[PDB]
Amino acid sequence: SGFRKMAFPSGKVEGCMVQVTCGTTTLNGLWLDDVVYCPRHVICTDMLNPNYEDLLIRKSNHNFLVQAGNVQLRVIGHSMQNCVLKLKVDTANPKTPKYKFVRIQPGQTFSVLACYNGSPSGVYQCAMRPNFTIKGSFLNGSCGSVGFNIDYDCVSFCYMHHMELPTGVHAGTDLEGNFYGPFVDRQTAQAAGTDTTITVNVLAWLYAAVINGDRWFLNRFTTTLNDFNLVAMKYNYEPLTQDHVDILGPLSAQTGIAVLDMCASLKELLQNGMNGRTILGSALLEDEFTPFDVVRQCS
Amino acid sequence: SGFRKMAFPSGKVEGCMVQVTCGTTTLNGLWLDDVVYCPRHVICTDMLNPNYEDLLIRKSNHNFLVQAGNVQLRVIGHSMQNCVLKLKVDTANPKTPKYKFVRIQPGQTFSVLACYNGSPSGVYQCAMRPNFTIKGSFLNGSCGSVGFNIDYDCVSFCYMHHMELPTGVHAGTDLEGNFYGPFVDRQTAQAAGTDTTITVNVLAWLYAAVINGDRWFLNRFTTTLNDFNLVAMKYNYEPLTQDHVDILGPLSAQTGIAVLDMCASLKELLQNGMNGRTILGSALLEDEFTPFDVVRQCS
Ligand SMILES: *[C@@](O)(C(=O)NCc1nccs1)[C@@H](Cc1ccccc1)NC(=O)c1ccccc1
Ligand SMILES: *[C@@](O)(C(=O)NCc1nccs1)[C@@H](Cc1ccccc1)NC(=O)c1ccccc1
Repeated sequence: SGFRKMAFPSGKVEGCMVQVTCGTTTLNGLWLDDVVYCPRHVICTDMLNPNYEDLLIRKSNHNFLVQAGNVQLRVIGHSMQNCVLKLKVDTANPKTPKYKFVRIQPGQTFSVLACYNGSPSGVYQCAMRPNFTIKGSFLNGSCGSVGFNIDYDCVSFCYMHHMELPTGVHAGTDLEGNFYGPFVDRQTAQAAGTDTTITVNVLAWLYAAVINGDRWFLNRFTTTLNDFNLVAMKYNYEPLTQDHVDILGPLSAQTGIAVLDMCASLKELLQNGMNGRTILGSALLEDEFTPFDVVRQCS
Repeated sequence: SGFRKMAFPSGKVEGCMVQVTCGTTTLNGLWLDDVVYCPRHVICTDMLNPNYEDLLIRKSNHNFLVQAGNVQLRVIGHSMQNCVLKLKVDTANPKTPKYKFVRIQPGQTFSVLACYNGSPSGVYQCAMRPNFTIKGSFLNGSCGSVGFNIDYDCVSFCYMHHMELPTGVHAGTDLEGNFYGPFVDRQTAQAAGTDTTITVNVLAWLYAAVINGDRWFLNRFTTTLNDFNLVAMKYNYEPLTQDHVDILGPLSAQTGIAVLDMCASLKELLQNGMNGRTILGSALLEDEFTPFDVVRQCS
């Protein structure tokens, strides 16, 4: 019993993290087979509007210093793909897990291994927000840290941390180097849009709470998809789709509570609040558990 | 920026987790040097009131099956220490980290690596509650999972999971096999006492929030230690000591807010609530960050 915000075991990623230095910029890199992936602004000193192409021109393989713990790696190639650099090294990482690079959708969750100078500091669970930011915990030197999911022995890398916005939220790329959302790797006038709540996730957490003993919010009412979406638009919740209803099926089946009945419970929680009660230890509705996360944790 | 509930990187522990089977009971074990540590109720089928001594009598080394991934380990010795078994195996774990066994105090936090059948499933941060339980997330088969802290390369094991109480909270031992609190490894009429809030931790989280931009709760008032403790007793918060004031010094120094001024802010939050605002993304006061956790994360 219990429901907690849980990350995947981080070991398979820890073995991949290295330190990359270029001139005087040190950040974190990700070493998989014979390539080290890092943010491209490792070649920068500038940040107002860098011509990354022209900055990479003054650089050769020997200008990139890659250190894996204490093992110094020999760089034999370098290229820019979008906003990442790929440093070919002469040795395969013996520690490379089975892995895939994946571009996730807003609403999906992942674990983050925060790193500084190539060394892991902590692990936590995050979500890609609807506005394509993540609410992380990152400090200077954290760029190059990565987000991932682990299915069986396979690591699905989905995020590389690049930057912190003036709002205190975080922006970054997939492992192909394309940013999530509209952000650019410059210090410019960029700011997060409207962050909306992830309705399908809230419902799944409501299901997690029933499985674990919290049921005061269960009402004697039901609703319709269109009726609920009117309420969600008012409260800046994302619209709920029949695809979302279908994904919640297994949770509906386990608990015997129909998705539309849970929607009417959420409806009442949105118009009435919690009246000083808590659900799974929180006085706010939680939207960073996917339906898959509830099933995995509760089974 | 950002403040999140963060666990230590779990890799050093993942390499220590094994599967222990005795008869038909399988649970998790912890393999360090040439000893595997597991809960002693691996030798049980009973649970009402087991005579553990007499159950261990019918067992020999070959009755304990230890599997580390797919490597089968050969047991050459066994003993009972308090509520754990120590299985001597013929090979040292090549993956053994530098480690220490530590009995932590209520109020202290640690990371938990939840395991099933010797395989890690997730990592999360927990605290030893004042009533010597932990509010974990554990399912059948999770016994033998461990809690730990990591300072530099040294793993400080502090918890082994044994049991879930009828209340849905969790109880377990240090790695010497002594339970935290009064619990016994039996299915009997045992229940958690009064859980109180960890005042020194709440204050440290209040400091974390100021560091990160949340300051609406900062008041134009101060208070005294005795005055505050009257308020804390009413709201079932632990008494605050001069030792606690001293531990918060570095956070006081960074932010320039005196501990007793923060106490007056907490005072007002306790008598008035949050009036529908949030602090660091929560509408409840958080007590599972130690002062050390705030500094480590915010630096
Ligand atoms: C990285 O870009 C980085 O850490 N990005 C993510 C952040 N999260 C919170 C704050 S920053 C590094 C690259 C770098 C630059 C210069 C020296 C060493 C590393 N950027 C910074 O660390 C940085 C951030 C803000 C102002 C100056 C420097
Ligand atoms: C462990 O004692 C165990 O998992 N303890 C911690 C728990 N947290 C939440 C639920 S239980 C195992 C040992 C065992 C016994 C029998 C077969 C395999 C393993 N106990 C249970 O898994 C168990 C719990 C509750 C009822 C029956 C069995």
